[PDB]
Amino acid sequence: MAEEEEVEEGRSSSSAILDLPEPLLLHILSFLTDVRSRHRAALACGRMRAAERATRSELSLRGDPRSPGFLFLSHAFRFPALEHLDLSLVSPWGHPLLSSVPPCGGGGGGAPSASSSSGMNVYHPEAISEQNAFIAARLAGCFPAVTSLAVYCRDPTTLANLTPHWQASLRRVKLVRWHQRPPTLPDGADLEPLLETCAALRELDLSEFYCWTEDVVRALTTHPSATAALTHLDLGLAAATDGFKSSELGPIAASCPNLRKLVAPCLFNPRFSDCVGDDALLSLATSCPRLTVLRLSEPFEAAANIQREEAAITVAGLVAFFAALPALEDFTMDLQHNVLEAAPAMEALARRCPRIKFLTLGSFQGLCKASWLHLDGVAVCGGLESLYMKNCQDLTDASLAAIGRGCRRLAKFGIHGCDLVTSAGIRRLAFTLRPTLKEVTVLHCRLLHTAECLTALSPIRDRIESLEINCVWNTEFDDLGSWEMLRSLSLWFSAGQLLSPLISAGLDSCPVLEEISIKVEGDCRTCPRPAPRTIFGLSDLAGFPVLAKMKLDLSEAVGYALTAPTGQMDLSLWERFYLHGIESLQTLYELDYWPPQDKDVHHRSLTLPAVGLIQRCVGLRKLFIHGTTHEHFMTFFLSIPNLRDMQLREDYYPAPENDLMFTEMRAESWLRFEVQLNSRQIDD
Amino acid sequence: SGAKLLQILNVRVVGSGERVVVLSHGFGTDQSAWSRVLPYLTRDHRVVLYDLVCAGSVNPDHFDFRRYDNLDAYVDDLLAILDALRIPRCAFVGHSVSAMIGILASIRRPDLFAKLVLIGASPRFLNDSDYHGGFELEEIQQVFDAMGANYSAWATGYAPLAVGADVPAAVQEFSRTLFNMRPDISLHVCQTVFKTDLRGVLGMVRAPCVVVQTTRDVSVPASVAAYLKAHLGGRTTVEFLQTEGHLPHLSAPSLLAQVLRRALARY
Amino acid sequence: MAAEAETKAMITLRSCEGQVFEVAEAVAMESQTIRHMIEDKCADTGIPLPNVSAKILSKVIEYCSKHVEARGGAAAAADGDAPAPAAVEANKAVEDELKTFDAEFVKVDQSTLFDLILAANYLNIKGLLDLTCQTVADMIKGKTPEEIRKTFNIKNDFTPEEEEEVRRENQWAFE
Repeated sequence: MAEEEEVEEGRSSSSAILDLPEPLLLHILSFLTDVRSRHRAALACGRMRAAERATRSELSLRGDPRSPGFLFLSHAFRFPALEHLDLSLVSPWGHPLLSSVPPCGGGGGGAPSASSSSGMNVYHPEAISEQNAFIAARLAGCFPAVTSLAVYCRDPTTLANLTPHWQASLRRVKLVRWHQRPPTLPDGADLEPLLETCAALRELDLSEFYCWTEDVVRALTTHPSATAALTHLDLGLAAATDGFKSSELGPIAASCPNLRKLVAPCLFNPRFSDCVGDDALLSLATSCPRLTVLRLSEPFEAAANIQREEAAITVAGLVAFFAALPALEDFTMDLQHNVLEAAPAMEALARRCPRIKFLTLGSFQGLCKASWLHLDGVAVCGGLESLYMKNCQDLTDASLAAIGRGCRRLAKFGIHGCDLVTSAGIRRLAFTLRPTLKEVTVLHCRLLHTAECLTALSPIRDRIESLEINCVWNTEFDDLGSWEMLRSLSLWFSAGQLLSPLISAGLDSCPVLEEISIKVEGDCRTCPRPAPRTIFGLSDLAGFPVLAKMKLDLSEAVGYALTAPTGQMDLSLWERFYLHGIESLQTLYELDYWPPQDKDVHHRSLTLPAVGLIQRCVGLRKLFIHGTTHEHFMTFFLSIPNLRDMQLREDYYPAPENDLMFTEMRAESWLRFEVQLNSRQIDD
Repeated sequence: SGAKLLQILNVRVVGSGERVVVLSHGFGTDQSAWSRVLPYLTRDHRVVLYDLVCAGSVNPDHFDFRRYDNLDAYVDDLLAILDALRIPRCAFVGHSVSAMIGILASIRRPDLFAKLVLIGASPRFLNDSDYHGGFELEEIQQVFDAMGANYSAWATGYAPLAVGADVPAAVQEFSRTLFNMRPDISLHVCQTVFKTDLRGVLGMVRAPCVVVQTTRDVSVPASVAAYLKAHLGGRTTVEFLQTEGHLPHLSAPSLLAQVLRRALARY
Repeated sequence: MAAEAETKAMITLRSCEGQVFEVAEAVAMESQTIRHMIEDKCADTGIPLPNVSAKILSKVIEYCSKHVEARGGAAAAADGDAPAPAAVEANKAVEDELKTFDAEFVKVDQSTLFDLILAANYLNIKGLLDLTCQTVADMIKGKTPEEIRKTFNIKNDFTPEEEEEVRRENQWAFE
């Protein structure tokens, strides 16, 4: 009797990670970057849900903020520690957000014949401002600590609505507009609300925000209080500009003594008197002596056949500019005109800017010659780690050896338009920089074909991590090692070129290859029609095991989108040709696609063969299409089990206007289809 | 109702001028086929554009097969739209089957259609005794078979034949609009159109008529323009464009815009 | 003159249960909490560790000594000059060795790994903390909350109406 003393092992062991003090968990999950795993863990438990909510710094809201579903989110949707807020991808894409400008609904130029009583939408500005304020208040409540903000701005009324809630903390702002600038806006008025409200601004970005340079000059030079305090600036303007002129840049420099980073395409064409000459260069240098990152470019069009003309910049001006700015570390100066004999300029750069680390030059001739007993030009800048070249028509293998001996700290190397470079010099540079060289870029080198270049990179093939190449196929089996560190690859293809030879050229085994981008360039209409069974060779890339991210840009591939004359090939068949074999990518997790553009159609429209080709990639989690399509193609993709992040990004200037006139995708169809997609039960 | 049909058929009001003009597109097309020529009349006329129920732009769910087996329901949609727009009087410019639609409407409502401008008009397509519609029953049935067996292949083989002139942009636009069509709806409405014979009702058309005939039309023999000018009851005139094809609104906008602005000066 | 052997200063460690560990001060140097008390000169008699047991203390000593050894063996740069290509290769190997040492170092049971997490915090050993802190993050990586619940032996605490609601609210997680 009793005979009962042997049941004392039932104590539930607690997960001691929960027993940790909470700041420790906050510290641990401060390291977690991938939002997927973040929110997976947040769904594991409520305490972890709170931890993940408190550990978030950046966020891009997906869906319609105007939708009451986002508006009526509970107090749990709270992000006090959210710093970076991205509102440029909210639904619908490409639309004015919180815009106070009334919709142009039936406003054709003409006096309305006032004999008609049916359904006129009477505009109510009071209500409009009401929802604008309420949505802004909700956004501030969810995201109170926003200091770096990205937003799509069709009109500055969006900015006027958004600024008061974060004006005290907002230090960096990113503006987005691929649509045309509103012609009725006063010059500089797009930027005035920020120059008036956000006193904390320290970085400004307008690389892709389409606008005129004159707007910039007006807004900036007339707001010296704000311009004296900015630290970072970008002026790409969607690269839809011919480039800033000297007269524009000058007063800008005057109003801004405190800049540190600049990116700006500029008018460097010497045939314009208002081109950027050495005088403007030194005026900028004097005006902003503290500069650290400078990326300056000459906008150009493809019709500019071999720009043999010289630029408006002299080597003496380059030397003086280097002297006037000792604080530089990142530099980009890309020109289509040639600057001759800039090696003494490079010497002055090295001497006056010992902190130089990143260098990018275009069409600069005679930078390194190795023509003397000493290293020359860039070969002396031993502190360089980054080096990209464009249109160096006179760069030699001896120049490569001199650079490698000097720039022993060079980690990333790049040449473009360097016709005199052979595989011997490439192999020598790879061997010399083998411990340090990790990235190499070769584009449109005439002698450097794919197989020779891949063979010449054997010394660093075990160490190379990212690669960019334009593919040129020519008309013992030594064990070429797998690309053990190569995780990223960039590919450039002529129209009609085949991807299949790439695996044979030396790129067969890339066990760590995670992401790849393929760019296809050329006029498909002039290209002969390939055989009906010809494919690009996407299936040939399945040999890469961790291949997850894809970026196939065919927007530059221009063809008769829907019907070619007899003997030629339409972009429907072209999409079938290029996208064939994509389903072979088992781990394909992310795809970025650019629909090919037809000149006759403002739209890069997707054809059904592409729909069928993509729909069968079950592993695709993320799909970003840079164009438009039919509404009837949309329901197919609900069959793909796993996709959520799908947005038609007409992010190419000019963004076409979507106003109830096109058979292509509509906004209401877009919202209801997002409801359809988020209605599917998804994997966890 | 007319008001919801405005949204359904994408009815939009643009332009200015006391002169009201109604544009109706043709087979495998929509109201944007008039975009290349839309500005030319916006100055002088208040322009009305709408989408037929068969266009892929309209929800294919809205296509009533059984009511839309005759041009009568399409005329009904046009008339409901115009009544919803309180238009008591207007001119009509029709393309392809839209010309038959306008013929039937002016027969039904002569008070509304002041003048008619016809681009590629045909009251009947099947050749008859003393009648060359340009097509035989075997050809039409072969077209049906080619489209049903492969709408893609038929449309690719058809669109350059329809556009005619070597203008890849217009052929591309027509290919887009044609491919946006739904195959079952398309077979239905093509059966609707080829079977339509308005030769007995042209004389009832009271309104002055403007026939636009091209140099070479794959579906419209020049004798069809002669028949139209002969049988239409209204004062009928034929304008000949120095271009070939069936859709000049996409291929030669200049010539057709000239003809239209000449016609729409007074009516 | 007899060669004076450099005597690595020994800091006496007294674990929670009373066990003593003799380590170099450079090992005791890493732990900031231990580091701070060293300069407080209260380490002459040994420091108490009432929250650290002998096993966790020994493994922490192992980790800290290994990382100090890696620091010492790393080819130090010659006064402002970038290391020679040979020197870069030597240091790259030590990191790879130390990182490899780290991966199996946290290849312990959850409780010990959980215990590894606590001690590095109490000892303010960030390297050990981060290695153990991210170790849990990887073993949570790639999992749904359910098998996560079993993996930590967590009972799922969400009512079906709550867990349904929260799953759909967070649909942008898995996708």
